[PDB]
Amino acid sequence: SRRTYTLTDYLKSTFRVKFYTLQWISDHEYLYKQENNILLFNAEYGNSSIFLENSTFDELGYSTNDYSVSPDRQFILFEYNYVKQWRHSYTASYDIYDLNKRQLITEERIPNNTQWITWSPVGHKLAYVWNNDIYVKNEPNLSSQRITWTGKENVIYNGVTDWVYEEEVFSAYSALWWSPNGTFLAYAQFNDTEVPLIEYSFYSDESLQYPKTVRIPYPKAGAENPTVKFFVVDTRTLSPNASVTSYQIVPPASVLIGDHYLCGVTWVTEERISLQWIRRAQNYSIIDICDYDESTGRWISSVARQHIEISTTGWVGRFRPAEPHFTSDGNSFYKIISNEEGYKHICHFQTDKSNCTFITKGAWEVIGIEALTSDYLYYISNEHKGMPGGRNLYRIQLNDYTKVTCLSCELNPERCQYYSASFSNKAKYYQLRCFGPGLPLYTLHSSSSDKELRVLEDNSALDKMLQDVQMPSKKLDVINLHGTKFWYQMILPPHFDKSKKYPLLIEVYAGPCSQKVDTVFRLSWATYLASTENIIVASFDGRGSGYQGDKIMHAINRRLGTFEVEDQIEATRQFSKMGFVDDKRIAIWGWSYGGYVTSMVLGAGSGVFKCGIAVAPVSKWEYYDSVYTERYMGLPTPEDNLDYYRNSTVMSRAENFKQVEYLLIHGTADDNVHFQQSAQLSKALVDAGVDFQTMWYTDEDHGIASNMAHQHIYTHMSHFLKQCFSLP
Amino acid sequence: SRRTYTLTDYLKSTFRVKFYTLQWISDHEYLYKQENNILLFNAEYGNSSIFLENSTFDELGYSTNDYSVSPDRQFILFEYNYVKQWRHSYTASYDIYDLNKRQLITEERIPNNTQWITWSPVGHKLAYVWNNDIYVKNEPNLSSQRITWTGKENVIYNGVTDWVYEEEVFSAYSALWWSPNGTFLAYAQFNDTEVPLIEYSFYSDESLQYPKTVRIPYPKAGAENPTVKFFVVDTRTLSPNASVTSYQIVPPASVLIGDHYLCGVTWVTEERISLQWIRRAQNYSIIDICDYDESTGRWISSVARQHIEISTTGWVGRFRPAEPHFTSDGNSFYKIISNEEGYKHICHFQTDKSNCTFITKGAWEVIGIEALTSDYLYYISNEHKGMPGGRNLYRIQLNDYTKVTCLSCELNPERCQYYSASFSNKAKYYQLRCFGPGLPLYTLHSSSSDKELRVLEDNSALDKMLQDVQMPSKKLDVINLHGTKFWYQMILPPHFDKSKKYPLLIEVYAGPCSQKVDTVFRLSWATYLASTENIIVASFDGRGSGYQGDKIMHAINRRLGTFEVEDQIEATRQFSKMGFVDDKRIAIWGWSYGGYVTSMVLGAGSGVFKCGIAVAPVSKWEYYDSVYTERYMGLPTPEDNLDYYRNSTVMSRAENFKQVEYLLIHGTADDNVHFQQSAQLSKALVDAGVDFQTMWYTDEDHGIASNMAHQHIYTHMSHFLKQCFSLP
Ligand SMILES: *[C@@H]1O[C@H](CO)[C@@H](O[C@@H]2O[C@H](CO)[C@@H](O[C@@H]3O[C@H](CO)[C@@H](O)[C@H](O)[C@@H]3O)[C@H](O)[C@H]2NC(C)=O)[C@H](O)[C@H]1NC(C)=O
Ligand SMILES: *[C@@H]1O[C@H](CO)[C@@H](O[C@@H]2O[C@H](CO)[C@@H](O)[C@H](O)[C@H]2NC(C)=O)[C@H](O)[C@H]1NC(C)=O
Ligand SMILES: *[C@@H]1O[C@H](CO)[C@@H](O[C@@H]2O[C@H](CO)[C@@H](O)[C@H](O)[C@H]2NC(C)=O)[C@H](O)[C@H]1NC(C)=O
Ligand SMILES: *[C@@H]1O[C@H](CO)[C@@H](O[C@@H]2O[C@H](CO)[C@@H](O)[C@H](O)[C@H]2NC(C)=O)[C@H](O)[C@H]1NC(C)=O
Ligand SMILES: *[B]([O])([O])[C]1[C][C][C]N1C(=O)[C]1[C][C][C][N]1
Ligand SMILES: *[B]([O])([O])[C]1[C][C][C]N1C(=O)[C]1[C][C][C][N]1
Ligand SMILES: *[C@@H]1O[C@H](CO)[C@@H](O)[C@H](O)[C@H]1NC(C)=O
Ligand SMILES: *[C@@H]1O[C@H](CO)[C@@H](O)[C@H](O)[C@H]1NC(C)=O
Ligand SMILES: *[C@@H]1O[C@H](CO)[C@@H](O)[C@H](O)[C@H]1NC(C)=O
Ligand SMILES: *[C@@H]1O[C@H](CO)[C@@H](O)[C@H](O)[C@H]1NC(C)=O
Ligand SMILES: *[C@@H]1O[C@H](CO)[C@@H](O)[C@H](O)[C@H]1NC(C)=O
Ligand SMILES: *[C@@H]1O[C@H](CO)[C@@H](O)[C@H](O)[C@H]1NC(C)=O
Ligand SMILES: *[C@@H]1O[C@H](CO)[C@@H](O)[C@H](O)[C@H]1NC(C)=O
Ligand SMILES: *[C@@H]1O[C@H](CO)[C@@H](O)[C@H](O)[C@H]1NC(C)=O
Repeated sequence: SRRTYTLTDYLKSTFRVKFYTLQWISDHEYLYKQENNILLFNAEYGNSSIFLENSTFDELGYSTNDYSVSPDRQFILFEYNYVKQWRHSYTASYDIYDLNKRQLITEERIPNNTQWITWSPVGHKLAYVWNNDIYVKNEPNLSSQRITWTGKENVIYNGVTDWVYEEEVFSAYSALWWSPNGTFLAYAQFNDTEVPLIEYSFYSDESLQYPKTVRIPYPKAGAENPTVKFFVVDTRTLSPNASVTSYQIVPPASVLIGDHYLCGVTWVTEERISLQWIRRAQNYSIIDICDYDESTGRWISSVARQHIEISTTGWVGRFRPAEPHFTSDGNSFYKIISNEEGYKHICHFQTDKSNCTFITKGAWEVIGIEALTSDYLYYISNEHKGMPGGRNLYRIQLNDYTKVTCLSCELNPERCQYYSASFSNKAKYYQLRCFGPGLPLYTLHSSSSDKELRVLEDNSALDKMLQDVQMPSKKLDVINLHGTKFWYQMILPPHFDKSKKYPLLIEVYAGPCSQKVDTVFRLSWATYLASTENIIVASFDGRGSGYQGDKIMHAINRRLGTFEVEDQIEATRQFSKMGFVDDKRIAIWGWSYGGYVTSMVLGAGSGVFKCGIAVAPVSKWEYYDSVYTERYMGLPTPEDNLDYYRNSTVMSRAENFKQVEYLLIHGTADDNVHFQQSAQLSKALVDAGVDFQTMWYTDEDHGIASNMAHQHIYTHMSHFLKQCFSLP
Repeated sequence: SRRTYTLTDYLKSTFRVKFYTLQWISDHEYLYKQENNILLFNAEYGNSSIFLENSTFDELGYSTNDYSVSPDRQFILFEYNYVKQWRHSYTASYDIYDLNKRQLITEERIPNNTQWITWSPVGHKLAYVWNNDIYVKNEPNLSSQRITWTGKENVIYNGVTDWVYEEEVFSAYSALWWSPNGTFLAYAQFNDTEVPLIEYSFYSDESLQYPKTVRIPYPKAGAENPTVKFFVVDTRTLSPNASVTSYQIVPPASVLIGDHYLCGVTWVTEERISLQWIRRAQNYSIIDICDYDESTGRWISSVARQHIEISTTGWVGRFRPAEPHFTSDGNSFYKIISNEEGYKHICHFQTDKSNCTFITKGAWEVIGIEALTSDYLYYISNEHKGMPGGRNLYRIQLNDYTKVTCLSCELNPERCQYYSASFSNKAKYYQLRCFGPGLPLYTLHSSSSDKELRVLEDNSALDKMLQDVQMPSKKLDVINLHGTKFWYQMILPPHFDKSKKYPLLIEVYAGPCSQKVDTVFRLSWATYLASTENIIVASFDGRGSGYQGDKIMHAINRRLGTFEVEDQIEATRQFSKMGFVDDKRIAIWGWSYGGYVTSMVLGAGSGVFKCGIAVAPVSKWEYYDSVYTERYMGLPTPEDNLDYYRNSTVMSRAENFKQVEYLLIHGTADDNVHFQQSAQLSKALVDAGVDFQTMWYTDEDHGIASNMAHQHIYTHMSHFLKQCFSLP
């Protein structure tokens, strides 16, 4: 026990944190890949059975990265040849295996380079996208029926999102929604025709004699956006000799006026579908409940069935309006919206009415709704011990909003304060995933009596390994800024000697609705800095952050680069007042927004920080995509918010950099925050005669996650830091 | 005390170095720009007379960047809105100014964005290229007649060269040649249709929302090269309602068998032109002398007026074959070719015979021919004192080659060992230009009396300021390697105490036919490193370098990255063994070819150098343009020399980089040595797990010459170099 958590321990993950992944296929049974073989687990008893032996897994092409079984358990889908694209997107090859015949389907296979594929809700239909067009396979071995013909690379998307909807509006590649019983298949169609193209070089493998130019339809603040169309297809008439039967649903008049987005799709019943649209502005979204008319095939909507959500201080929801949770009969629904006091809370809605009733209230927020039986409502919130960085499972009794109980609060009060859950089909069971403050813990529960049932994964192996290495200690706490109570966290080195003055590192994100202060357990770069380098690392959630109410979160509305930056400075000061902090050796580092924030801090000329590192940071908001940017800044026009766009650019503070040591990093293949941003920033600094450091990473993207790149960037930021702090 | 040459001194050019630029315009007169007036000096006596008062430039309203007066002296050409392109190309706006009526022509003006323009050799005709098409204009007040219609950006070039031709064949953008009396206008056409495109990003100004992508047809090793065609236009029939009368001259069959290049054009008489072509391989060139047949308009070529030049030991010429110099009647010409001992001397050719007579011989070389009257032939060679790093003007007698005078050797033996000259028309007078080792001295001479009419400029001023400053000393000497003596130079700090031990910095280029060791006076970065940082900065010309015969020059033929790199390490070793050298602190740096060698050396794992810096280096020969690369390496095919193409890349030595401190720099808008080269090297290094330093420069090209960039890079390099040498 005379060794520490080294840099290599971090980069090689020599300390394995185990998890437990399962899939609910019934209301009490779940699948679990063990020793390379799926097993069916019976939640009620704990007894399992082989659902698919390993061996049967014959490295088809490469490796079986993912599998999905049809709902009737007659077939299982195998995914191989996975080729990542953006953040959620990717292509792959797919095999379908017959669990009856126990053979592999060989006639009529799924196309190579498939973009998205999915079993229908019931039975074993399949819907999939390929070359931006949709295809429906009722039966596996049979042929597939093409549903669209407009698909075109980089221009028209049927069933899958383009770059901006994938990154900022759905957070997923898919834009396909089967009806509850497989009758209808809904999809979105995207048109990127007038969206400008972002282009950059991809050098590829050393042997390529000429670099390639990657081209992506990418709308930057204020530029032409992709347009959208929604379609509902009746798969009943899908026939090789038949036209396709589909109805196009348009947005209510209030959104249809100017530019807009489609932010959500939720089937209520085989004949009732809920669409949620939001305006480009984003301080006005609306739910439109549409019902099928059996006599015309049309899908009708109406005023009685529309619900408008707006914001006067900013944008709707956290990163999009929260999703509606309908009751089985679909006549009412539950959904999180801001308070009269700005706290996110569950309101109960009537499908054909306009008034709603909150069933939760308090100086805390509801993170999300987890399940909804005819009796209870299961959700997750940060109310416990009033700390916003905590997560717990609650169950509220629908006939008495007073009868609210906490299922995770007391299970392991010290080790578990941050949870997420996975409910079984009817909410008879759930798995409780504890991500911290102690080692992660996975357990299974019965909804009937709320009994421990059993433990799925306690990371007892990890714990064993750690008590033979000097780990850092992390403490959460509050500090006061301009009246408001704010949270912070410090990763303190081992053998904490208060008489000693320790160099301090601020690890910062600080983007709207962000939260860098929580109880999640993490084995990170800071672990190594605290443990081995004896550097205290801290984080602060100030104005603009989230899960604390709109007042705090909407604070930076239309003025990014201001309060959240200042607040980091103001808080580091207090941190420097303390005695174990060597106020003459403090740095600040951050990625993406945090790389932006960090850069603004250094150019602030507060003389508080000695140095900082910015990795793939936003430098000028007119360079970032438009869905995100415009949500917090409006349009860059002098008739709107041009002035605050122009003065929140890191380049505007170039001269102050003459006062600190700056390390600038970016991947030449960043498709998210373009390399342009840092190229433009370093050019402004050269032009201001400022000296600094840079580190470009050839062909790496926003995550600089290739193995060698990952190792190298961290190894590099550590040398820069030990030099900024003159450490051995 | 006393002042030392500071970094700022080097960066802001605080110490100016005057010169004397003149434009001969007759056998005894020349133009000079002084105080912004254009004086017309008379060589014979020295008396001058205003030609255009600086009163005119003030009235034009635009910043005159250059001018050109018509040979008949009736008009003057004003250049403005100069926009640099590649190394020699640029576009610009032009105004013609009628001297006589001291008015400015405004009718039938010259197009903005003109790409090249030139007065006829006699009279006041003009020819210029606009949008890759050629235009002739007989009168400044008249309309111009179009000559070509095929002109097309990035595809067809008429009158000017495409990218590779500019950079590697003509070291010029022009591709047109008037005849002596201006009867003909000969031009070359370039077809880049199949030449691949190098593409990269140009971020430009901070306000440009989307980066643009630059595209240039650039042939890389072995790719498809542009094709060429030559035409001679009989400008006598140019009328608005008449066709262009033109004949096309094709190369001799021995060159047409495969890919070739046109590498030279020389008018001999109004009815005789000399074309010089060379096979794509470049160890076979031929000169075709064509005479105009007055009865048909064709230009006839004959086997008797042809002359072949080959190289069995490598390529021909230095960077191309030497141009021929014809007698006034074209019955013979003189030219520089290699003698039997591998030494470049002047051979005298009879236009219609095949054997030639050398008129100079010895273990030194002729640099180039400067002039030729029926009696004498003036030239420059490094014969004097037997040092290839010096140059002198010599005169040899055509009816007796034993009679050769050195017109410059003895004018200032200690101040002047590096000359060049500019002769008046008919070689009657000539300006001599001394570049070192002393301060630059421009004098004027009579070719007959061999008397120095007067000093045009002696930098008497600079010499003053340079006494109140601690300038370093520059020593030149020799050392032996594998049996041959190779020159080297050192810039010793002031108060250089042979006793003490100083850090050594090797400064390298070491490209084929290169010369780093000479006697030219240079106020530089090294002058700062030696003067203020007391660092010795040495250079060495080993195998591969030139001006010392083909054996030394062709030693690296087809094996770039071998002998030259190996010799920069042997020399350093001998240097380390001189006692005033502190082997615990030796470094190496170079730009371009020198960044390559610098990288190859660092990667040799010879443990001699502590650290090194590479600026815009070639890293893999298959990435560099085809003309240059191939000339010394042949084709990258396994049949040809592909095996040496691979073991000579810099990424193949990546492991050895873990033993040294490295700094890789490249300008992202580099169109010569593409940024791809360092992106690939950096990637190979990230992949090897090698730690190193990187610095990109946004939108800077191969020179990284913009005002602020220039400063930033030398500042940045010094800081890095100083920590490596542990200097405070
Ligand atoms: C327009 O042309 C006239 C030429 O007649 C220019 O006048 C000359 O201006 C220069 C500029 O300094 C004077 O030279 C100076 O000489 C002294 C020597 O004592 C030296 O100390 C200075 O450093 C500088 O070199 C020169 O005497 C003067 N000559 C005349 C005839 O007045 C005038 O400057 C031009 N105007 C513009 C806008 O360039
Ligand atoms: C994608 O959107 C573009 C609009 O930018 C559509 O193109 C226009 O289509 C109309 C109707 O055919 C034409 O009259 C216009 O000339 C088109 N303008 C442009 C910019 O091309 C295009 O039809 C849409 N594609 C799909 C499949 O909806
Ligand atoms: C952009 O300009 C605005 C307008 O002045 C800045 O806002 C002011 O910031 C100072 C901070 O010293 C405050 O005292 C004022 O109350 C602010 N006024 C307004 C209009 O809110 C803003 O800070 C600038 N943004 C950046 C990135 O510096
Ligand atoms: C590339 O490979 C060639 C072939 O082996 C190298 O040439 C030999 O190099 C060794 C050691 O440097 C010498 O002792 C031999 O005499 C050389 N013989 C040959 C075949 O030329 C060459 O040095 C290598 N160069 C590079 C760039 O790696
Ligand atoms: B970074 O913070 O991840 C980057 C720049 C700021 C916004 N951003 C994004 O990637 C956003 C936030 C999450 C969806 N896109
Ligand atoms: B650099 O050394 O100037 C670069 C890489 C090697 C070739 N090169 C050039 O710029 C060439 C050499 C001469 C014509 N351009
Ligand atoms: C398959 O499962 C058995 C136990 O059920 C196990 O012993 C065997 O090693 C597994 N094969 C592999 C390596 O996946
Ligand atoms: C567990 O055993 C019960 C009978 O005791 C059976 O009904 C159930 O299907 C089993 N579950 C599995 C898949 O092991
Ligand atoms: C559909 O049309 C195709 C045309 O080739 C035909 O082969 C098929 O029999 C038709 N299906 C029916 C039975 O309607
Ligand atoms: C929504 O934003 C627009 C401009 O961004 C503004 O004109 C409008 O008043 C806003 N509406 C609300 C609810 O504040
Ligand atoms: C220079 O002097 C010569 C001879 O005296 C004379 O012919 C000529 O006109 C003069 N030129 C100038 C500069 O005016
Ligand atoms: C250029 O070359 C292409 C063939 O590569 C040819 O088709 C084209 O006509 C040429 N253009 C001219 C003007 O000769
Ligand atoms: C040239 O042709 C034009 C009409 O095309 C005519 O008006 C003009 O007179 C002609 N000029 C000459 C050169 O005779
Ligand atoms: C010129 O080079 C080629 C290969 O590139 C070679 O075969 C040929 O012999 C060379 N010329 C001579 C005369 O050496």
